[PDB]
Amino acid sequence: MRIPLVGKDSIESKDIGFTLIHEHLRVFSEAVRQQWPHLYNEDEEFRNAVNEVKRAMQFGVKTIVDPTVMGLGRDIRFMEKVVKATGINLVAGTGIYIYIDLPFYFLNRSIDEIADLFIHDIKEGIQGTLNKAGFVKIAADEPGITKDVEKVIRAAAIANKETKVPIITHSNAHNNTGLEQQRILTEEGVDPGKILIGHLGDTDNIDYIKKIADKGSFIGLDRYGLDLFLPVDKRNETTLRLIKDGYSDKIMISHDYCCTIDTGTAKPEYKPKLAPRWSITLIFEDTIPFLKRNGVNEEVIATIFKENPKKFFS
Amino acid sequence: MRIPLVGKDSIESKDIGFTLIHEHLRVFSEAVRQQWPHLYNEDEEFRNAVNEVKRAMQFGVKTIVDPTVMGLGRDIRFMEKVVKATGINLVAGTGIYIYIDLPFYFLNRSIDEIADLFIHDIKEGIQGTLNKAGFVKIAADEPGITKDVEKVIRAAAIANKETKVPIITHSNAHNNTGLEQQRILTEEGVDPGKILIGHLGDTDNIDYIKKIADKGSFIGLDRYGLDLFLPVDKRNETTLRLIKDGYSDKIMISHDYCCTIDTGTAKPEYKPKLAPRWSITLIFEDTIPFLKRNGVNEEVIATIFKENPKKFFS
Ligand SMILES: [Co+2]
Ligand SMILES: [Co+2]
Ligand SMILES: [Fe+2]
Ligand SMILES: [Fe+2]
Repeated sequence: MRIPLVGKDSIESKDIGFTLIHEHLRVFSEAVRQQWPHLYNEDEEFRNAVNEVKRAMQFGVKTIVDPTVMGLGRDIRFMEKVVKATGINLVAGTGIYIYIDLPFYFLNRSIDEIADLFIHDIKEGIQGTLNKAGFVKIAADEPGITKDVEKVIRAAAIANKETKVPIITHSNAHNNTGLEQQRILTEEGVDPGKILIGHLGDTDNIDYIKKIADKGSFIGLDRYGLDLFLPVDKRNETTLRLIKDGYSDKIMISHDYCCTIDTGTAKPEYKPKLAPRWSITLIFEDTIPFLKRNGVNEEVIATIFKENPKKFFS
Repeated sequence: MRIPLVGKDSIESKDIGFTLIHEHLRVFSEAVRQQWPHLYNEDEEFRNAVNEVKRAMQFGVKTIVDPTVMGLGRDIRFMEKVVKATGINLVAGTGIYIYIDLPFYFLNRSIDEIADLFIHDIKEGIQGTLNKAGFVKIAADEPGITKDVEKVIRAAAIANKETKVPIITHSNAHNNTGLEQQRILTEEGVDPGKILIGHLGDTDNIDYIKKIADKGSFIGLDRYGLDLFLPVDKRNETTLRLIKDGYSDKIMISHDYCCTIDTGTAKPEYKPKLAPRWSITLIFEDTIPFLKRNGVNEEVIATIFKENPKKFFS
């Protein structure tokens, strides 16, 4: 068809339905898990992922896009297990998630070689399977657009131009990285509308957010529940304001929820302080009803959660 | 019952025999291999490692110490297959190899949590097996002693003090990282004689090398064949000079040869320029004959390749 799914036949973008554009079934550091497997519990990770996905589906979520890629512990077989246990439509991606430097493997390797990896996942399959990547994921954060970060961005541009899969980004809302990602990508020939600039919901600086959307890309209001970056109420007020200003055409909403994540920052003790209501269904419980009670009609909701993901992937 | 061996009963340090203190059966980026297995060929890797190890054994090598750890693709089960096929004494280690930052797992984790990983590997076993780590490996390079690099150094100190295993380091011979490693370690109570400061052979700066050796630590003239760092002839001249000045009892010699390595810098085309004679037996073809033809008697050879590793591991 058009959009590849984990453990399923590919579907036309018109079949994507209600979508969570940015959620993680499981995140871990590849090298740590490989070296110290005693730190991880696959049974628990699987239960958590399945339980979260099931609840998401009980609210009418049809499709989840999971931008777990190199550096976040992408595991296609785990994803496949989750799909088999839930029946969710799952879009897996390819890409590289780094903030500073690429792994030593890439020393003296070209941007083209990097893009070749993305294209391989897109055209042939991920990690030895026939499950194909439906988008490319790239990142930048506090360190900004380092040289390796830039190489990855340009490789993503090459992959998009070859295969037409969209590009999802991770960015830091406070240091211009999102705008810079969009700039490099569009200069490399990437259609602005094939890019989702991520984590813009971490700021209430609406002029910045509008600037990215106005240049043609989707804007990721995609960390609902992560109060340590920005509280739910402030995200809500920002979201509502953008909608009132007519930006529904570019808005994408999600939680960036990790059903399991191995970082020290996570960990139960900090959750009450850092992300008390963080989960894969918070927007159904809080955000969406908030918007409706403030005059946002169902047609806008559908644009955000059905139409935008549809355009993104077509 | 003193030095743990992969796939073998432990041996008394005095039985270690002729030792290559720093060689790699295989090196790769964990994240890259997990994400793009199509880039690797385990058959080739296995055959290369076996062929190299048994040629080293024909030259009388009894023990190989392999400091492949997290970040370099440590794989205890691959190491076991190689031991089974060769009968070599192989010492595996634990540790973390980074130049800048730790994997995201370590965000908000203490130096003690890191040290616990090392101790686990030393006391319990590596990657779910009963093969135990016989030393700790740490690293620093161009970027210098970063905050995360220093945490790993301090974690290694804790591991050594708890378990008594020695510490092998990776350094950049031109920026003082080696001296710093020694400083921090010793300041944390590590016996300087339980430290090997690596890659000092990369420079002909005899004074720097001597200062480290004078402070009580072993010095790694350990990249023989890697011309891109320093040609064989200049290495030999430094080595001979050092021995001439009475540093035999601090010198350790190796190739840091990677029977297979995935980095772009490696790779066929660049070999004839970067490392034409690089292999696990270059010192038997070149270095050792050069030393012996220049006044180095068999006692000094035995000291570097048998006594020093013995002391290091006891
Ligand atoms: Co992100
Ligand atoms: Co090294
Ligand atoms: Fe994410
Ligand atoms: Fe090495």
